[PDB]
Amino acid sequence: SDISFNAIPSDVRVPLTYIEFDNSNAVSGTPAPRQRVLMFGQSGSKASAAPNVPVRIRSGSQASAAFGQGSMLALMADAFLNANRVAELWCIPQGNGTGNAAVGEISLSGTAGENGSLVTYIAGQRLAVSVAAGATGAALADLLVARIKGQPDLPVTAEVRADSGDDDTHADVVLSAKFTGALSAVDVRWNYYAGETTPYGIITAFKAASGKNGNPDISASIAGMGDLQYKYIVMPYTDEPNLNLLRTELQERWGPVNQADGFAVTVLSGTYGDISTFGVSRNDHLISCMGIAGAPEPSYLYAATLCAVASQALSIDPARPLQTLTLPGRMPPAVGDRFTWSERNALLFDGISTFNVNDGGEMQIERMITMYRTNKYGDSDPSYLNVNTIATLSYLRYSLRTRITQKFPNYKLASDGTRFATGQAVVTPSVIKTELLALFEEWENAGLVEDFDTFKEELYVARNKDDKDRLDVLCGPNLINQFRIFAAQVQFIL
Amino acid sequence: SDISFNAIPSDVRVPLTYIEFDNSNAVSGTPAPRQRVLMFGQSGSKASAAPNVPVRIRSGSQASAAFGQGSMLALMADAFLNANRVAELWCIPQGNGTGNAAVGEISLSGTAGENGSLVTYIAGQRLAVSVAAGATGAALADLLVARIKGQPDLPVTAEVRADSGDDDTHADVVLSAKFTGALSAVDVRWNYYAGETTPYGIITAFKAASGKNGNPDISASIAGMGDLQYKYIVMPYTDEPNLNLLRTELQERWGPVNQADGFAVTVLSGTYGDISTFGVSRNDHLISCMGIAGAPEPSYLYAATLCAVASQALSIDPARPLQTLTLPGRMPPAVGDRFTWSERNALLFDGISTFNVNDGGEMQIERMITMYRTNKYGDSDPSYLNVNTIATLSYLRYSLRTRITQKFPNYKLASDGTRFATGQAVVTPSVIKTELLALFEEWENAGLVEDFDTFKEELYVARNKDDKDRLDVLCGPNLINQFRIFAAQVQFIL
Amino acid sequence: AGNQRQGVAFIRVNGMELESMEGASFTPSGITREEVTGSRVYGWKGKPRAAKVECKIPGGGPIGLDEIIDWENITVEFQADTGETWMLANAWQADEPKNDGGEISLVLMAKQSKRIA
Amino acid sequence: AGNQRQGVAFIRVNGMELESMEGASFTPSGITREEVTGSRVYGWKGKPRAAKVECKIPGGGPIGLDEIIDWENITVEFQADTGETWMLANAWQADEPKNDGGEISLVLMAKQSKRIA
Repeated sequence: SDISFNAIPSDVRVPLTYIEFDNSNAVSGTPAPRQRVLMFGQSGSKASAAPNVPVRIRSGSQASAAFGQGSMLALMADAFLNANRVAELWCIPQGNGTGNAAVGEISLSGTAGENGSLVTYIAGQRLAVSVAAGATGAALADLLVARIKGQPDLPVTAEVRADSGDDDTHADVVLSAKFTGALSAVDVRWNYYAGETTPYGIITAFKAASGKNGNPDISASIAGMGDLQYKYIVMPYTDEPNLNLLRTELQERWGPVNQADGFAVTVLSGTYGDISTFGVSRNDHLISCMGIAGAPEPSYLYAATLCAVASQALSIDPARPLQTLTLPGRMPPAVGDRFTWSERNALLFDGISTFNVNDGGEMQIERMITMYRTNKYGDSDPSYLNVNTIATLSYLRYSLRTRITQKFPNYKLASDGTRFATGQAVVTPSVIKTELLALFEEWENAGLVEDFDTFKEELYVARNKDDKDRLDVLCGPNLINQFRIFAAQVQFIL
Repeated sequence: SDISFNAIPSDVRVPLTYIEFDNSNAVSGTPAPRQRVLMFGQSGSKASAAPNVPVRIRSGSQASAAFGQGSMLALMADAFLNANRVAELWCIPQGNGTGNAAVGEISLSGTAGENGSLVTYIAGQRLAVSVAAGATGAALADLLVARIKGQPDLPVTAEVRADSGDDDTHADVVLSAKFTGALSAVDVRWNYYAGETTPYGIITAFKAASGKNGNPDISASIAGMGDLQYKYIVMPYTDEPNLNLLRTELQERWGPVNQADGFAVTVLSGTYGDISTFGVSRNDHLISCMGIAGAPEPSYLYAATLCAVASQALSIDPARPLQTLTLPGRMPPAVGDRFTWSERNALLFDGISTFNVNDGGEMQIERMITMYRTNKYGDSDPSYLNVNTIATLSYLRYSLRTRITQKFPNYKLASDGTRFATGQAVVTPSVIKTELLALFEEWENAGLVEDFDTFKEELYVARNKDDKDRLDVLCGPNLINQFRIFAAQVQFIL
Repeated sequence: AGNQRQGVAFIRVNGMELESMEGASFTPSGITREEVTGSRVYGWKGKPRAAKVECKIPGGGPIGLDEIIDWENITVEFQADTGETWMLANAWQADEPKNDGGEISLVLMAKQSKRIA
Repeated sequence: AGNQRQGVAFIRVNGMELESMEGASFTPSGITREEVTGSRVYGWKGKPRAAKVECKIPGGGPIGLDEIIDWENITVEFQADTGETWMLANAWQADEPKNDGGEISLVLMAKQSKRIA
């Protein structure tokens, strides 16, 4: 049942070969217990999926059918699947939130005095309409409305409107999103690539909406996730009420009780000051946020792509830094909207991750760090900073659990120095000491820990004097370092 | 029995050489399992073939004898055999339909004041009668009737009639087709080539019939086709009731169950608006129609020639575009009746194939596309557009079936990772993986698919958890592109 | 595996794993680089190469010698015990096959080999 | 048999089984495929081959050396102990026969061999 077959009966007895063609590019449903991820997103009207219920998504068409075309969750799932086809994908829809569906209007006026083309970028999607000599703004608005109606993946609906005693050329297009929320607003641009310009005599303007919307509640969704271990979580809603619940759940899972480690990846779009304020405000060691300003595409697409890339890279190796990995299909901001070196350094010091733009048009990860900045008493703390640290700690915990539950399924505990002799299946603290040393050797050979003598000297295994069935061990590993900064000085002689 | 011998006994024992002369040019009956085609057509009176029964046709004379001289099916078979002599030809006759046999009348009046010649083109056949000085219209009508009676290949019968109190010169010829149907009407012209003109003082006119006929039902014929794989089908009847049954049968054959792929080629004659409306109305991915206006010849001749050329070209190579192939013996329409560039582009955007006229008098294919235009939800879809796509998909399915049924006649299925060792004839999903990779290499070397790494990464072979005897594989090929548009910009310096 | 090295190799033709002896060779298809010197050392120069698989098969096995000497268009799979796999498509049996004391030598050759899996 | 492999081979000339030593060779008659490379690798090319049977016979046996050196049109049968049999018809004794310390080498050769039984 891994492959969903269409028009092929499950009860066929004629010995032959059955071949079918299907346009949709599905993904194999091979289980990946160590690469389970969860995504949060909104679903528009005409949806066939019950809210607050997780569903396994293995193709873009299935996500579009389940959550409606143009919805946030469908686009996020498509972006995730276009970059990661090995990890298990689970998507849970959300409600509708509060606010208004209006997002703004596009005003067109004037008359074209020369032949050309009008290119409009709505939500990062290129829309080109031919412009003829003598064409008026109203005709261009009608063509733009027709083009938008043709495109089914735009999370906006467009209607034409003309009124007032102004010239007949003026006619503005009203845009309305397919869902309500803080991310319903979109960005409109008329020139993104080189060699593109507005035809002469045509005046274009965009007026955003005045109201403010609110993200839907996630309490039911966070309660209905289940008991599985979702290693990575995608949260597009960057608001305090939702992030508090997410932090509470994650820190409850991060504890030694649940042992179901989880990480959350978010992307915040806004001005530099707002990003800095948000990064300073949040002080969690389980959430990583990447700041971007003037992004043509919506934030959740960037979040999905970044989470997919990071999940794949960390699953391949938990200690390799994320320094040069590229994000496929994500348009970088304009030249004047990119952060300078000082801004990126300040953002890194403020708990906000930063990206970079490749020599071409590719956008690449620069450094991924968590929101943890401040110690419990208020001092600075470099621990729990790099995502590699959390990934390595989770992998070490999982490996230790597996080794202990495999080598010693069910044993009997005895104190050190007792004479038990051959044959009996008892365990001594020295036995656990030796097994931990061997596991540490395996970890070091795998390329995760560096120093062995210090680890051996800091080990301590002992029994509990109250439980009599619990063994207490206190160990300290030396997580290996990463190659980040290469400082050089050149002394020319000329 | 491949060669039909006449007057030569099958039981001859004298050792010698037997040589016979026969005027008819028969075609070798060499089996062509991969080039079986079927043709639909009407048969007139004096026919010796049972209706709704397919018969193998290998010569024009045999078709004329079986379906009667001048019938639609005989002319279509002759046109097909005059351009393709390698593919198996099967023709199934039809009934008589509803309507009237009258198709119109040719009115001749006036007297000739100078020596000349009168050339009349009926159903694309040139008919020339000498005109003497002082000749009247009645004599010319009698000569035209005699000439038409002389020609046996005209699908019309002509009778002379003179009445009324008008001058004795006036005399009109009544035409009646040899069969009833929507294609019984013919076209009459008096000047097609250059240097031809009506003699002075002679008035010629043509009045078409007023009634409308209906195409015969094909339910019995479509039910009696058989179980063979007819790769290409010729359907001249362009009406909704027949095309619905054809689409149902073709889409039942196109499915993974029957696996007997089939294609239908039609030609529609009419005005530009009618062709556009028909193309927009039909949304099937298994039928391709070519529009023509003001065609001197009947539509089914064009359909037969186009189907023959396309079948031969696609059988030689399923990926080579049909861009410059010429149609032998087909007269192009007049200069003022040919579609302009904008009309051809709109027809291509409306699912109607277009042709072109060579620098001489030759008519050539321009681009062949299917009727598929709209996605299931109503959006635009570029898939299933070019006929090359369908041909390549059919060839890939056939090749995969042949490879699987040849390399693995009858095997035993085992799960991956099991230890079966040498000697046993079991098959593992990895074995099918490797065989599919090798077949993909052969396909790529043959010039059908382009990208290998993506195909390998998207492959997935697994067993079924319910059937236990069925292996499920999900693969995606990257069909190679075709060279269609060559855009150039010249920057002269003078 | 973690420290596992290649000790044995398996060769499969059209799905049938061959009873191969010890010491099976494999030459990947690629470019052979030569050496260029004139008055000094200048660089290298390329030359095409063809994939080769060599092994030995005991006589009297399930696969007859007449079948072996008639392989013109076959699929050859070379897999190491650790997990490295190479696929040879449209391969053929080259050189002279001889049955020397129950030993049959195979020189299965192909024009291109790619590393699958 | 079920798991039996070839350990010994028997050679019979005109019905007389030869006292053959260990390590008897057999090269079937067929096509030898070569390798073709120009700017790339293109394919193979064929070349005819002749059947050969090689063995050693102790001196002083029932069959004299003068008989051995006079075989022009004989029938040679090569049979493995498992049951595989090849027949060589109109064969002849090739190369130089030598009696080296009681060892006589036979290079019985034929232009075509087919696998009977």
